[PDB]
Order: sequence, then C-alpha cells, then structure tokens
Amino acid sequence: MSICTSEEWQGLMQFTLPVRLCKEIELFHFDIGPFENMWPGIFVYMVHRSCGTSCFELEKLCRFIMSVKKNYRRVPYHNWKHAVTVAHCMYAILQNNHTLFTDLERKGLLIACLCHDLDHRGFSNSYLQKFDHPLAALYSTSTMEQHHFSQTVSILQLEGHNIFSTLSSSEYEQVLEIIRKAIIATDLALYFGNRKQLEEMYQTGSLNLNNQSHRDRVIGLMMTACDLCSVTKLWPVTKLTANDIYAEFWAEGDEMKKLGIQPIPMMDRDKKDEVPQGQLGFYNAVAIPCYTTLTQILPPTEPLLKACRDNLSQWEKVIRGE
Ligand SMILES: [Mg+2]
Ligand SMILES: [Zn+2]
Repeated sequence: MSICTSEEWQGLMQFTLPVRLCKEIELFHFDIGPFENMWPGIFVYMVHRSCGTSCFELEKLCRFIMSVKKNYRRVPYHNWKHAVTVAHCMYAILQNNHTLFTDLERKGLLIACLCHDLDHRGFSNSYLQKFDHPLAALYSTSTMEQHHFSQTVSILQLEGHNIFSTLSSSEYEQVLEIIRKAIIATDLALYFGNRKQLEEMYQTGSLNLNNQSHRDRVIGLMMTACDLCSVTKLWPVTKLTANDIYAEFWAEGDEMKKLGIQPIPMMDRDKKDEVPQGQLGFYNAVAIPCYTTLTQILPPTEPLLKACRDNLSQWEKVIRGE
C-alpha cells in the first residue's frame, strides 16, 4: 500500500482551474491528455460541479486522490491517465443526465471510475486464471475487478482518507455497493450479457429505472461506456491509445511465450498486421452496440456513439490502405 506525502494534497487544495477548461470538460470528446499536472484538480472540479463543494470533506478527498494516484502503476495503458479519462466520461454522462441519478449514485460512480483499475499489472484475467497467480484462486471470476475494488476499500481505510465517514451507516454501505457493482461491471465478460438483457428490456418496453435490478444494469452499461471512451475521442488520440493497449497486450503475450504458451493474434507482437482487422471486429462486436444501447437508454449520450462510428470509419480506412 502506497500513501501520499504531506505536501502533495495541501498544494492540491491550492489548485484552481483555468476558465477555458471549465467550459470544455462538459464536452463528451474532451481529451484530458494535454493537462497531466492538472488531472487531480480536474477530478475535484468534476466532483464539486456534480456533487457539491460543502458536500465532500476536502482534506480527505485530496488525500484520497493522490493515494489513488500513487496506487496506479506505470503501465502503458491501465494507469493514472486511464482512470481520469474514465472518470471524465462519467461526469459527462452524469452532467447530461444529472437528475436521473441520486446524489449518492453520482458520488459513488465518479469515485468508482477513478478507482476501477487500481493496482493493475497490465495482465488480463485469463492470464492470471489459466496460470495462477493467487488472485485467480482468491477471486475466481472477475479476478482483477475484485482486486480493484478491494484496493479501493483499503485506500478508504487510511487515516484522513475515509471521505465517506460523514455518511450514515445506511448510506455508507449503500455507496460501497454502488462502487463494488460498478467496478465489477467493467469486467468486459459481463458486459455482453448485460447489454442483451438491457437491449431486450428497452426493446420490449420493460425497462424501469425505479427497478433496482434494471438500475444496476443501466449503471453497468455506463461503466462499460466510460471504460471504452477512448474509442470516442478524435481519431489521433484514439490511435495513440491503441498503441498503449497493445504495448500491454504484447508484453503479456510475450510472457505467455517466455513460459511456453502461444498467445492469440491480439497479444502476438509478431502479429501487428491483424490489429486493424481486430479493431474493426471490436468496434462492430463490442463498442458500437455498447454506445447504441446506451443512446437508446440515455439519449444525451448519442455524441459518444457518433464519435465511435467516426472512429470505426477510420479503422475501415486503415484496412483499405488509405
Ligand atoms: Mg479494468
Ligand atoms: Zn478500465
């Protein structure tokens, strides 16, 4: 476990945000990349704007963030920058659907996003499972997600870190569940079933947001939507990130090789030609449907779908030499 120093959050409480960004965070395609220094501050801004200033305890929040920060590894993809990006997509969905969600749901969904990949190694579930690695035996399914949540909790169990103290033991235990379920939903295995169910539910007319089971399923889709949002950015950003993903996918497949296993096309660095054919598969199979159902459920999220289409169009172009 890694704790933030004394004078990191104190100088971060000093943090104020420039006007130009204030007006641009609100945008779905907004890219946080150009503002590394400013990332902790931006989350806070997003919290405040969505949850309220007097609402969260400030000393605690700032300690919480820099400790979340320091427990993200320096891996190519699933790092501190993934976290804030994913957090940002949430804020964008939330802002456009603010009232649909309660003040606890919004509190918890934003904190969950930031924490959803905590202590990621750059290794997939399947890897840790087909091998072991103690984590696949401790958490048998949704291996890494279960770790991610656990770590969130450990971070909350630190001196001055428990931002949720000021809640009622009723609310406190409610929000830990919203998080747990949220962090778990980002296991992409679940997503496929969850979308069809939701597809089904919307298509028949059954979907009801007062239904806690329905609700949970909707929140699920949101988490998938955010965890993937880099496919919703402008093309050059989108393309750069794919490098980082693969950087990890390959380092993984290499270790499969290193210990006598033959990795799929997607984690085979000698198979870089098939990538754009895989990306097209992934957009069509996974991302397009994901943002499609989500737009039906929540119409203020159609922009996310467009961005994704546009990016699919680009991938098609790479395939045909252009
Ligand atoms: Mg993850
Ligand atoms: Zn993720």
